[PDB]
Amino acid sequence: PSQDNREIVMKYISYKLSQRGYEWDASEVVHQTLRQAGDDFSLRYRRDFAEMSSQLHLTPGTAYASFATVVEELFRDGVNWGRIVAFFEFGGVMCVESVNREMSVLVDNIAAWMATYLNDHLHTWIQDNGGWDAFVELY
Amino acid sequence: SSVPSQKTYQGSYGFRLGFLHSGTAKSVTCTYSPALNKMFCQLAKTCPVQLWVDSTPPPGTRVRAMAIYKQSQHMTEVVRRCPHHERCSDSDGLAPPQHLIRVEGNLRVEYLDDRNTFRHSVVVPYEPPEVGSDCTTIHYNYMCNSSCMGGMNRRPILTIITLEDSSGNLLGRNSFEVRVCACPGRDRRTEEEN
Ligand SMILES: [Zn+2]
Repeated sequence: PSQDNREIVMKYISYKLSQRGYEWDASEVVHQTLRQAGDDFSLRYRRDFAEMSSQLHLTPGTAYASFATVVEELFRDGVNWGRIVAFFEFGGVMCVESVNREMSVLVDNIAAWMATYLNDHLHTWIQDNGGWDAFVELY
Repeated sequence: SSVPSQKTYQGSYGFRLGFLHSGTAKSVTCTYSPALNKMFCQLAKTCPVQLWVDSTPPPGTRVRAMAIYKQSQHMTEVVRRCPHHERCSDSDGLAPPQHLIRVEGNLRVEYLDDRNTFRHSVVVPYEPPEVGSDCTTIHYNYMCNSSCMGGMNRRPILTIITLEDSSGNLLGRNSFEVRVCACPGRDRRTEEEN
């Protein structure tokens, strides 16, 4: 079950990075709606994602707790599908930003961080709100 | 049993509302009439509301938006969306489907269903104007036309914008009328006539 959610991270990041030139990796319709919802969010909230980035100084030495602090602010008032989509999109923005700075190794780290935060804090909410197929029913 | 207050309160920070100088030309998505204090818009289109301030409020300030019915006959009824648009799947993931007012382009938005008043509201953090500008601009969305029968059903409403501190104490209040319709231009020049 936790391994099933690690896949959603990697598939989301791999397709986001494949939309640019970079190639990377370390039913399908659930990932289809997530990816398009996420493409919507980078237009609507480009300035928020830019702020979240600047407060997370993304360096080779950046620890996980720094990333979990920024993401925990995103869910401060509660967890919903919109904020969950922003979470996937923000992670993808960080992976795209890292390979654009000649720091491709940092992608593998961001993916791990997203998988951990997903299982540790978001997954219990996801199961109690109709699972992932409740998300395809609304979006 | 009580009604929110419409009374203007510029407060200690000189709080005042502003709007764009859009005309009443046809196919205009949202326009404001100073003489009527009434904004005209069509469903789901961005209506810019700018916040003008004489003294920048401290960090942690909030901007809340809430709708009330204008006629004293209906002021005690909660302004909610029609049944057709509640079940309508137009949700952005952030706004609950029953709310009439939304805010677009702000990840930090939050929606309140008051556990005592049952009145809807939407609130964002207050932030000072962008460097070089002079006012904070907020983009609201109205998710149901006033003509919608079964919801508003031809009843004019007001939007109340309030500044509050971290704990929700009033720092400023302003209000303006709103009509959500198909032709905001022709309908504006009409209401301006009578
Ligand atoms: Zn309606």
